[PDB]
Amino acid sequence: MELLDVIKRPVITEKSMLAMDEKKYTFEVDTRANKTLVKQAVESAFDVKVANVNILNVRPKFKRMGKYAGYTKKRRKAIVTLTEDSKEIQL
Amino acid sequence: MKRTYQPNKRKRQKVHGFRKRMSTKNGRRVLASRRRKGRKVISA
Amino acid sequence: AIKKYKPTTNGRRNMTSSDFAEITTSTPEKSLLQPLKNNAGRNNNGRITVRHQGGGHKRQYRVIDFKRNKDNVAAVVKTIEYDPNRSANIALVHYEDGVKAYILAPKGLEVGMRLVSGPEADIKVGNALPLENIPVGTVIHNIEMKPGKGGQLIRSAGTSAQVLGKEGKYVLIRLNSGEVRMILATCRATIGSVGNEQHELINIGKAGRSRWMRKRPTVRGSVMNPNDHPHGGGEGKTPIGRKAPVSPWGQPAIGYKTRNKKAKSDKLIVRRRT
RNA sequence: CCCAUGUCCAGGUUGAAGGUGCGGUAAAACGCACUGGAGGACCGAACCCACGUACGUUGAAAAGUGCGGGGAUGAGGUGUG
RNA sequence: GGUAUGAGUAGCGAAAGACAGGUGAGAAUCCUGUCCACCGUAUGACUAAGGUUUCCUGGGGAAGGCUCGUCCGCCCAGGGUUAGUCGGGACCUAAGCCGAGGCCGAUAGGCGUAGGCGAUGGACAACAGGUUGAUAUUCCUGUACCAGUUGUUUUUGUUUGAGCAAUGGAGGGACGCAGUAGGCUAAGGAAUGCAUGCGAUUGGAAGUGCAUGUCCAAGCAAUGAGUCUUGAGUAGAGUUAAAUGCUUUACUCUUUAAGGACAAGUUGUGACGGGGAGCGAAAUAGUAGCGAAGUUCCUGACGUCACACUGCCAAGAAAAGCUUCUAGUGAGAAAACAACUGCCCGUACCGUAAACCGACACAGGUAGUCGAGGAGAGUAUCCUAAGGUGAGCGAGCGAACUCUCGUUAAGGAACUCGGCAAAAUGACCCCGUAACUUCGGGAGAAGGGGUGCUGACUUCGGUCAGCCGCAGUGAAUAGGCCCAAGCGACUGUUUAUCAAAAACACAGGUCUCUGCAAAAUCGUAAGAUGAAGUAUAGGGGCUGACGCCUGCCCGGUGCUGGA
RNA sequence: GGUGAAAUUUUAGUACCUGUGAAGAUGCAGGUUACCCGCGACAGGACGGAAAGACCCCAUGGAGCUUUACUGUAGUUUGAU
Ligand SMILES: [K+]
Ligand SMILES: [K+]
Ligand SMILES: [K+]
Ligand SMILES: [K+]
Ligand SMILES: [K+]
Ligand SMILES: [K+]
Ligand SMILES: [K+]
Ligand SMILES: [K+]
Ligand SMILES: [K+]
Ligand SMILES: [K+]
Ligand SMILES: [K+]
Ligand SMILES: [K+]
Ligand SMILES: [K+]
Ligand SMILES: [K+]
Ligand SMILES: [K+]
Ligand SMILES: [K+]
Ligand SMILES: [K+]
Ligand SMILES: [K+]
Ligand SMILES: [K+]
Ligand SMILES: [K+]
Ligand SMILES: [K+]
Ligand SMILES: [K+]
Ligand SMILES: [K+]
Ligand SMILES: [K+]
Ligand SMILES: [K+]
Ligand SMILES: [K+]
Ligand SMILES: [K+]
Ligand SMILES: [K+]
Ligand SMILES: [K+]
Ligand SMILES: [K+]
Ligand SMILES: [K+]
Ligand SMILES: [K+]
Ligand SMILES: [K+]
Ligand SMILES: [K+]
Ligand SMILES: [K+]
Ligand SMILES: [K+]
Ligand SMILES: [K+]
Ligand SMILES: [K+]
Ligand SMILES: [Mg+2]
Ligand SMILES: [Mg+2]
Ligand SMILES: [Mg+2]
Ligand SMILES: [Mg+2]
Ligand SMILES: [Mg+2]
Ligand SMILES: [Mg+2]
Ligand SMILES: [Mg+2]
Ligand SMILES: [Mg+2]
Ligand SMILES: [Mg+2]
Ligand SMILES: [Mg+2]
Ligand SMILES: [Mg+2]
Ligand SMILES: [Mg+2]
Ligand SMILES: [Mg+2]
Ligand SMILES: [Mg+2]
Ligand SMILES: [Mg+2]
Ligand SMILES: [Mg+2]
Ligand SMILES: [Mg+2]
Ligand SMILES: [Mg+2]
Ligand SMILES: [Mg+2]
Ligand SMILES: [Mg+2]
Ligand SMILES: [Mg+2]
Ligand SMILES: [Mg+2]
Ligand SMILES: [Mg+2]
Ligand SMILES: [Mg+2]
Ligand SMILES: [Mg+2]
Ligand SMILES: [Mg+2]
Ligand SMILES: [Mg+2]
Ligand SMILES: [Mg+2]
Ligand SMILES: [Mg+2]
Ligand SMILES: [Mg+2]
Ligand SMILES: [Mg+2]
Ligand SMILES: [Mg+2]
Ligand SMILES: [Mg+2]
Ligand SMILES: [Mg+2]
Ligand SMILES: [Mg+2]
Ligand SMILES: [Mg+2]
Ligand SMILES: [Mg+2]
Ligand SMILES: [Mg+2]
Ligand SMILES: [Mg+2]
Ligand SMILES: [Mg+2]
Ligand SMILES: [Mg+2]
Ligand SMILES: [Mg+2]
Ligand SMILES: [Mg+2]
Ligand SMILES: [Mg+2]
Ligand SMILES: [Mg+2]
Ligand SMILES: [Mg+2]
Repeated sequence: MELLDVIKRPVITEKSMLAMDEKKYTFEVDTRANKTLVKQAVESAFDVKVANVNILNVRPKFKRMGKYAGYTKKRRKAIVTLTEDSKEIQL
Repeated sequence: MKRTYQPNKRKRQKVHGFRKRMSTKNGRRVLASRRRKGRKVISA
Repeated sequence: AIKKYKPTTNGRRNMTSSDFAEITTSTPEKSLLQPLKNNAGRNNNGRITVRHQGGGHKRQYRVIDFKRNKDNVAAVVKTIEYDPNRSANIALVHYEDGVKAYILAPKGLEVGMRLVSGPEADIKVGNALPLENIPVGTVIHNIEMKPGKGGQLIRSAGTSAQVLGKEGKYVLIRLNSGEVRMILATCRATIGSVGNEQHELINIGKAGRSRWMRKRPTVRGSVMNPNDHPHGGGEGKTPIGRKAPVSPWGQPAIGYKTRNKKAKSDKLIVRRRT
């Protein structure tokens, strides 16, 4: 897959916003991307230097509307920690 | 009082899973029957 | 020797066991050990084919040199060892060239004896020779039925056989059962009788000990139901109530011979017994 | 029922064989102490079982609970595959 | 399918709550507080499975909740699971499974070799604290370790070649049960050891008073209770080819040692750090923040050294990792330091359960770990600690009857099919203990005595003396006994869910088959079990410990032999 | 006060005695007794509820079992080829 397709979007939440204060950035990533790919994708997309990437899988969540019930899509969340002496991401 | 169903993820797949069904000719007959009937879930 | 346990318990009452005096070590030769799983009488279909087998203690197989075809060098007896897989004891022998083997321990074998095999070996206990080289009247064991195949007959504790004569390419042998037959003269045998003669005198003593030795209980046919056994059914205790007692599969159990009536070996069996 | 591989059995009790010493003897058998720690051994929780009885009997439960009961290092219990 | 009747009846599922204040349209039922009560070898703390969002936060009160509801494991809306080191994969094999060719077979297929798959086992590198509403050995802080990469410096090797190194030779990994000694350390207890805070009105106490707390990794360095082990050399044979490795045969010397291999733990450093009784802020909580002491003595682990030792018979995985050896491969290697690289999956939450299996927020069932104190042998028992809980209908009344429980005059089995049920016995110490016996037993037979408190005195178990009560294992929890007969020797096993027995099994006995491609059994067969066993073995029938015994009949029927 | 089933049920304004009757009637006959509606209790009756009697017999029903029932047959064995 292309590097520009690995990173889907940022994650903006109370937890991710807090983590930005520590210079780590949460993204939704392609479910098939390993944390090394994410590191490479982040660096090429933002010119930053990445110190560490932590990565989790998010299970699909049960939801219902009216008479219909199903599941939200599975997601893959990558927390990218930038090095010191490095540019930050500005989303 | 121990009841008959003692759930076990692995044993469910090993006994009833898709690959167990596919590995025998009569297992494939089951999958053919489930598909013919139109079951949303053909294997366990 | 056989030691008799005092009746400290009803289970211990009347029980006896060997004192294992002849056993010189309990450290088996690692190189010669192989794994055996307990089949518990079940075959490759997973069915019980032989009843009353299963459970009991775990065992490691000791590879026994039944062929005794290493003739170049002599082997010095190092130990007499317990073997869970057979009624006889086994002897660890070191060949002068460093090859290690187990043999069945003959009666009178002693640590330090130097054993030889081959046509020119002396007629001494523990030596293995082709039957053609063994004088008539000699007590032998571990008789191979086919040249190079390895000893098959006369291997259990205390057993022995005797050379009776030579006719043609065959040696006349009296087996332990009393049968007299011809064995191909190129077949080898070991001189002596098998040791641990006292094995037969052991009073097992309690049901649990038989379970240790991998024997599951026998149920008599008479106390089964008719769909389980020809002896099953009837009200109260019953007699056999048939022409003759039979096995679970209807085969007569008293006196009926089961040897194939067209056996090839019949030509080689001179006088039967058992 | 079996196979492979794990695992569990609070705490007490009794004191088999063997060994040692001193007696005994030609040597012994053998006697007495001590030591030794055997057992489908003993008492008893967990654990397993299910003997009596009451109760329950549109139940708390499609077989249980209460009070007692048996086994509890074994032919033992039990997990995983 | 709808709706009646029974009925406004049965039931509302094993238990403690009370009141104040609050919230709100509304509260026995939600929140807060206080006291009270319940579990505590647990009703606590973990974790595997299983579940699969039930976790957190903010709202909600239709339905679900056996009542209620402002509340909820429910509904709505948002959010939450972070690892080179944990568990799994990129490592290993067991049972078993699959199975190239192959063997077998109306078809279908069955079996099976090489080769694999497959843990419940083997192997394998980090820890303590902090942090969030919800994750943390995963984030952060500190300090590590394992594999590898690039570069710098330092040494030494360039084919009389260091080094690397087999899929090959080896070694190793590597294993049972029981029994106690011993060492260490959790842990526990005590103290007029230390630290901090207090002097308490209900009569008394400023001291021998009260309450509380009383120490910390991995790594690294050094040591270490101890544990196991003889160590050489000469000459030979071997190790499909080689070897300096390894196996081994002889022979010399050694062996209370020697050398070697292991080792719980300890001390120091990690740590000027972190925790820590308690004190305790603002701009509105007990939260920032700050922060004392860390001693002695007693007990002391089947937790660990360690299956180390001893004994036993029933005799107790494999493979890889690993370590060696050459064969081969080699031009470069290694050390130090610096910088840097390290993937996938799981990681929320419940988990003796209202979130698992039981149709239920069901008195059942659910592997493993930790599981404190007093008295105690104890994880029993009673009450408690840390911690958790008051259990999803209530308020009255205090009838019959039913259930569960307590006490009963005199009698004491008269009850009844039957002492069913209940009562009584019950712990520890001491005295004592029959027939019979297979000499072990029977026995805890039986039958008796003692048990509290306070001084004196002790050979440390008592003794003497005194004292109080109806009663001293003052509560709780720990045999009723004896005589005799039948049956079964015994411990065991069985009709899950009306039978636990005299039934089955059993050790022992006997008969018989079976000479090994054994008999026997599964299978059309191949292929298996029997057995990697071999007549002291294996199959089958019957009997059923042990003791004494087991008589007569072979005409019949079977079997065996004859022919 | 709250919540709220069930088995059963042809419609029921559903007494007693003696009698009658498919021979044991709340319901028929004759006589006797009895104001209307409940509540707490007890079980004699409603041949009470539950289960299309299991005993018994029957059906040219079924199934399991036995054998010197009949007819076959796997297996075993003997001969020919
Ligand atoms: K479906
Ligand atoms: K016995
Ligand atoms: K043996
Ligand atoms: K039997
Ligand atoms: K019978
Ligand atoms: K009961
Ligand atoms: K109804
Ligand atoms: K009604
Ligand atoms: K709410
Ligand atoms: K991992
Ligand atoms: K494992
Ligand atoms: K090397
Ligand atoms: K470590
Ligand atoms: K340290
Ligand atoms: K987690
Ligand atoms: K104590
Ligand atoms: K306790
Ligand atoms: K409530
Ligand atoms: K009342
Ligand atoms: K009553
Ligand atoms: K009476
Ligand atoms: K007695
Ligand atoms: K007294
Ligand atoms: K007792
Ligand atoms: K019996
Ligand atoms: K018996
Ligand atoms: K008898
Ligand atoms: K019983
Ligand atoms: K039985
Ligand atoms: K007998
Ligand atoms: K027999
Ligand atoms: K018989
Ligand atoms: K027998
Ligand atoms: K006869
Ligand atoms: K006859
Ligand atoms: K009628
Ligand atoms: K009635
Ligand atoms: K039937
Ligand atoms: Mg992860
Ligand atoms: Mg048998
Ligand atoms: Mg029977
Ligand atoms: Mg039959
Ligand atoms: Mg019969
Ligand atoms: Mg009879
Ligand atoms: Mg016992
Ligand atoms: Mg007991
Ligand atoms: Mg259990
Ligand atoms: Mg049972
Ligand atoms: Mg008993
Ligand atoms: Mg009523
Ligand atoms: Mg309740
Ligand atoms: Mg309590
Ligand atoms: Mg308890
Ligand atoms: Mg919640
Ligand atoms: Mg909420
Ligand atoms: Mg409600
Ligand atoms: Mg692992
Ligand atoms: Mg196969
Ligand atoms: Mg093929
Ligand atoms: Mg293989
Ligand atoms: Mg590890
Ligand atoms: Mg949490
Ligand atoms: Mg005062
Ligand atoms: Mg060679
Ligand atoms: Mg210890
Ligand atoms: Mg968690
Ligand atoms: Mg429950
Ligand atoms: Mg009385
Ligand atoms: Mg009285
Ligand atoms: Mg009477
Ligand atoms: Mg009477
Ligand atoms: Mg009674
Ligand atoms: Mg008491
Ligand atoms: Mg019995
Ligand atoms: Mg019993
Ligand atoms: Mg039953
Ligand atoms: Mg019963
Ligand atoms: Mg019998
Ligand atoms: Mg009439
Ligand atoms: Mg009438
Ligand atoms: Mg009328
Ligand atoms: Mg009329
Ligand atoms: Mg009726
Ligand atoms: Mg009928």
